[PDB]
Amino acid sequence: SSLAEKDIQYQLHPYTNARLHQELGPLIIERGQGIYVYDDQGKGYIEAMAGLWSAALGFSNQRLIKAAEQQFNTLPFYHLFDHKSHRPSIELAEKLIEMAPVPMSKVFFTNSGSEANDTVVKMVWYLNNALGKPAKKKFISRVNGYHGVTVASASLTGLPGNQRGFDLPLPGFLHVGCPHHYRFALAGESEEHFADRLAVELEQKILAEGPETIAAFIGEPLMGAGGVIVPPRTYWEKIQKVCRKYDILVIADEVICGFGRTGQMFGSQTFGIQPDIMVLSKQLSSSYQPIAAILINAPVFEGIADQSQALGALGHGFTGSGHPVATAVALENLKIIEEESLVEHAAQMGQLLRSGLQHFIDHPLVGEIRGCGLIAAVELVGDRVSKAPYQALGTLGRYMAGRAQEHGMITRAMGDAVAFCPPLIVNEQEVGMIVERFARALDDTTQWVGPGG
Amino acid sequence: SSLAEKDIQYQLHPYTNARLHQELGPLIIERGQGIYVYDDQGKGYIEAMAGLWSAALGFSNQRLIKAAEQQFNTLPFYHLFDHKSHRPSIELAEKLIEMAPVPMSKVFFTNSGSEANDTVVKMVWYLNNALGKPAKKKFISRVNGYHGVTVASASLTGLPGNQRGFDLPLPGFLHVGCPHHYRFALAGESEEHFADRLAVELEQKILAEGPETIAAFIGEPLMGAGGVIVPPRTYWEKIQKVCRKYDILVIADEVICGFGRTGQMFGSQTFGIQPDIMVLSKQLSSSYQPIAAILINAPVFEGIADQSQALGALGHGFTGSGHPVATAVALENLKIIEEESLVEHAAQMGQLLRSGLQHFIDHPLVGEIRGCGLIAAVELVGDRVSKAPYQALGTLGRYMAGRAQEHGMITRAMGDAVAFCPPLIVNEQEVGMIVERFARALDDTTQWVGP
Ligand SMILES: *Cc1c(COP(=O)(O)O)cnc(C)c1O
Ligand SMILES: *Cc1c(COP(=O)(O)O)cnc(C)c1O
Repeated sequence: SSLAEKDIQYQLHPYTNARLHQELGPLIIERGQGIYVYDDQGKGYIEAMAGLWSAALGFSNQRLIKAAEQQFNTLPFYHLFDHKSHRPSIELAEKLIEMAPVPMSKVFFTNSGSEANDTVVKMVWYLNNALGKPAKKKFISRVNGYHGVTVASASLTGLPGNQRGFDLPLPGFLHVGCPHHYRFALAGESEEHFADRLAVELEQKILAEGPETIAAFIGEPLMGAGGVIVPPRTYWEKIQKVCRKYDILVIADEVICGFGRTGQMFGSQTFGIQPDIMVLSKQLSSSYQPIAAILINAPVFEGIADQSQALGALGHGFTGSGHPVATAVALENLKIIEEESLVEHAAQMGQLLRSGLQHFIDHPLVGEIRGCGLIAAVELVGDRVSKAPYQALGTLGRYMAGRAQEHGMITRAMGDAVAFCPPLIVNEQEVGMIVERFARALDDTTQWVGPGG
Repeated sequence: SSLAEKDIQYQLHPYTNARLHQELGPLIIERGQGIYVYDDQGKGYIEAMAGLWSAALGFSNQRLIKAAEQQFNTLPFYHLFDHKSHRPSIELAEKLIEMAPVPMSKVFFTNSGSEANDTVVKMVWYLNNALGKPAKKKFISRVNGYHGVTVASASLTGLPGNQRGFDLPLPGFLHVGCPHHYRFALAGESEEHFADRLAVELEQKILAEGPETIAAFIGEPLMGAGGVIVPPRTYWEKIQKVCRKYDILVIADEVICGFGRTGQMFGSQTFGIQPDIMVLSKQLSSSYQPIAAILINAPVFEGIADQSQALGALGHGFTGSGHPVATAVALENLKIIEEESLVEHAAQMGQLLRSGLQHFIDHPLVGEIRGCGLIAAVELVGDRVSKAPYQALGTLGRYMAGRAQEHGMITRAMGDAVAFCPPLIVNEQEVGMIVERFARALDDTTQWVGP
């Protein structure tokens, strides 16, 4: 049996057509260094997605590898249950709280973003029970938001591909509009007026459901998996005013935006969000270890703490919560981002990326170029006036991602948008190569379509 | 300022009274080796729980540490999304399928047991939708079952401490009886007759709810966190007959029983279970890495595969699913358990543990001694005839666990029971020291409850 045949025989792949997988088999990645990964045929690819929006320090950071080794040789596993603790969880929790963009009280650790959002749902239910508000339990999120894949976090998620066939969302998980001007604004509507309508939609939803029943609003500062969607100017200001009016918690899902992706340390800084709760993962450890973190502010902690006393202990925890190797690696990761000034470097590299893409702004298949900091997307269309796809929605995106791979670059299609989320350590020449490989994929796609006109 | 002050300032602890934590602060564990961990004062403890039922190879296995290093220096992160793959996920998946106690088709990887059970819930809903059985969605689990802490997996969990204040269980998550003879059998009732009644209870629950609405039955072969509860003889045989009668999937939650804990490689082998789906974690990697695995049989895979084609792709996955470092470490872990014959060693050490504990069978505070393989529990009671607690359920267990810690042993209280789940590598004299530290804690507890 080849390694590819064993993969087909034995693995059910996430986010894969399992039948198509049996026909095509895997693309096997063997090794990585810097921004590059290599398949088992020796072909090199720029990982323009940093794997899953996540590998901040690239694929061969020796400081993270040595930090793991040092913690393995000290204490390779322990837990935080029943007052037990360990230095790496303590020092990471200190660093996260002290770097938070708003006053935060406590950190709770999980393995995944999905577990973290699932945990926030439980914590908000627990909190509102503690405060004697037992009706105050519904969550509001957005169409095309991504918050993970547990039964509860896939209910916060607003992407239909995460819900169809899974009987989701659960009751009590509500969705308001995707704040994407290009796709959902009225013809000739300003960003500010689009923001007004989205804030009216949220308030009308709160009033229709009964304000006393709405616990929390959750949003990525800018939406990652849903299309690299930058919210319209004044959106977050106007949404937060509605939330504060009805005593609704604001949860910033920073799993992608966290640690320098958007031009500042946090998306909450870039977009002027004052969240009660923040969720962090992915770049937290450059994904070298599975870890996520929840930051809760004083009011959330105090109500949870009170009830944990009344009921004996907080009845919640994962075996891996605060895992000493995962926390040790994340701690070293955050030190490197600070010591190497990678927030500012990412901002400078993002200006080069966006300038490079904008040479194609009048291309007949380029509908929108969006992003900020070191996250971007190009949304392709078959027709710029109607914004209609070429053939089925997703055709151009899939074709572009296929061509990008052939030209030695891994991007991700989100319908007809192709994403860019390179490692923060990407250098100026490397940004040049990412845009060159985009241009080659676009040329191939243009020849395949034949736009004429 | 001190590390303890920083912990109090910055960390919300799982499974902790947060207010008592602000007063007492943490017990900081600095380092581990073999079956031992050490606090920041240099005091050594036998980790009689292997951390969280999990550290099979103990706290200083150099082969796991080198396996991590080697994978880190090759490919420290990649994913399995959109047909991407990597060698350690492939070779671990191969090994898990080829070692499975019943024919299995595919492995799906997660970080946690909770994520894995949450994923099984979604897979069963997805499957029954694919098969055109949209009503076939309810799960049956058991009182005192532990299946993790997500909104959905805490609904499978049957421990009130996991549900009170969290508005759980969700609708469609049903519970039948805890198969604990000592607590739930009628006067003079045999194990076999207790099993008969539990099988009737399950069938009656299925008929009351409508069989066409029941998707799955999930059980730990023996219940870990809920009390180290060994099911009565013939339970699993009779429960499976009921499940097969109504076309209900049998899910074996092997997160604690997996990889030699119960005297054989799997709890499904020890208890004669033929599951459709198995869930594995904890000893999978000796918890050196967060990883869990779901094994699905051919019919579950075929229905999910068909739906994943109809819907374009399987719309499910964690960033960490099959993480190359976590999979490389788990693969090496399973090789060590096989190469070092730790299943047979654990069985031999478990006989010593259980015989050592059995000397306390006539102690006036010992209500029951239970276990199987290298997992055991001693349940304390304030009165052996009535089986009543002292003051309130949990009072004895809390005090016992605290005294065990003072005598250099970390155990875990499950109400008034203290658990034993030592690393598989524990030696004979180390089992003797576990029983001695238990005995010292029991003496302390006896004097504390007093005359
Ligand atoms: C990736 C992601 C998650 C889920 O994290 P996992 O570790 O994959 O479960 C949640 N929210 C956002 C915004 C994400 O991008
Ligand atoms: C520990 C455990 C789980 C949950 O695993 P986590 O990794 O802690 O989420 C599930 N089932 C059983 C039987 C367990 O013992």
